[PDB]
Amino acid sequence: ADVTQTPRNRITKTGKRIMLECSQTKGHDRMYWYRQDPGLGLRLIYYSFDVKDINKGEISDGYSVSRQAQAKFSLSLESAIPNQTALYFCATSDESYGYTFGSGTRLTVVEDLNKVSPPEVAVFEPSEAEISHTQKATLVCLATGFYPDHVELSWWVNGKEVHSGVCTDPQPLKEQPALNDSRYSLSSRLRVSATFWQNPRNHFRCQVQFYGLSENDEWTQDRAKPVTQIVSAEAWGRAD
Amino acid sequence: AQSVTQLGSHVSVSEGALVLLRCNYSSSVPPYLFWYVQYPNQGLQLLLKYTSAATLVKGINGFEAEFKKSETSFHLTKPSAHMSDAAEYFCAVSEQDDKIIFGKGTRLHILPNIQNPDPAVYQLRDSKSSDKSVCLFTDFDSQTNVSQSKDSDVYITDKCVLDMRSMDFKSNSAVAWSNKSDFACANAFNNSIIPEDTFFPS
Repeated sequence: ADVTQTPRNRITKTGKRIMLECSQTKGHDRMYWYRQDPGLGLRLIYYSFDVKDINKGEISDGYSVSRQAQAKFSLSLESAIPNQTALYFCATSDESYGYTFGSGTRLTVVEDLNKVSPPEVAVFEPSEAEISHTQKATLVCLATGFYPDHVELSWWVNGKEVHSGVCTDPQPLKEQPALNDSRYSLSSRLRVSATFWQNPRNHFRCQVQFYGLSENDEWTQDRAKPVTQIVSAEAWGRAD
Repeated sequence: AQSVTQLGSHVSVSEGALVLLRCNYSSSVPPYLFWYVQYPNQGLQLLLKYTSAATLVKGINGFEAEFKKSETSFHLTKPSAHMSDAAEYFCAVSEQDDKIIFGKGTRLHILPNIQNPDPAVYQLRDSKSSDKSVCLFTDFDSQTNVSQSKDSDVYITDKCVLDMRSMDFKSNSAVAWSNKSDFACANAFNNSIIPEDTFFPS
């Protein structure tokens, strides 16, 4: 109970068998797999009280499990389908509901790997009219044209990650909402004082970590293979 | 315990006001009850739980909840909402003597106290070019909300609150953009009800 799960992130095509693994060090009899989806909370898939005992939870269809040791509880998607896209959480419990959750597995099931695509990223510079009116300066990052919706955006000032002054959209929007495999777009803002933006020594970078294909995946297109990768964009401060 | 109900997938509270997130249970025998929090990007953290001891249970950070059998409730409260309380909260219940079952969850949105709003629409230019730009609607108070686009080639984000620690300063903003030829920032937020004194530079 350092509960650990693997993998942390995975993208897969439909029709594949996918395995998630939970391990614990405390040897608790009771282990559990849950899935989390927006608006639905954490729904129980399967759970186990010993190496000989498996019990269905509310959403066990499409999944199987194995309790191959006191320490280990494996989850399988038998034949992955897109609606199994979710954050998956394993947990253990003691005899009195003391639960320990693993840190999560973000899994995306896609129908067609040919649609995977890394983002293009651009930084938009603060407006002069903002600087004049407020003595503050807002940078905007735009990540566009990506698929699946499986990214992490962060901001980096003079080489270090910042949280203050940042807001990132909580979910990406669909570029073409009437398509089931629309590409996505995400924006973020970083606001600093005008004085800090005005210093040409200051360097600002938006970093987007994209999750896509692995070295193992086949790629038959001319365009770049859309592998997991970092895409950034940058601007320097400007005396003006 | 058969079930647990949280009402409202998204709820608001004024910065500085009492936080109250509601949870009710269905279980003839009193159950053990739990409130977990989830920060964006993260897993689950226990705030507090009822385990048939104290009826007023006190948790991390000023959180408390009172188990009320006669009204089958375990509402989570904190005396004053901070911007850092923005998170999703889950109430949970023991069931069948072998598991915890989860509520559907409620996201808490904290409306910053904006004493001096300065609503404005600004145009921002791409740092390379490729002479692209975006429009930034910013510095309106929480009586404004931003409506989604009704032109499919114009994209408009939800409002988003940033907290500049360097100046102890919070502000709302939404971003709009398009590749359309006749797109102008003057028109970008025409489908939203904006303040009558929105600044449009210049």
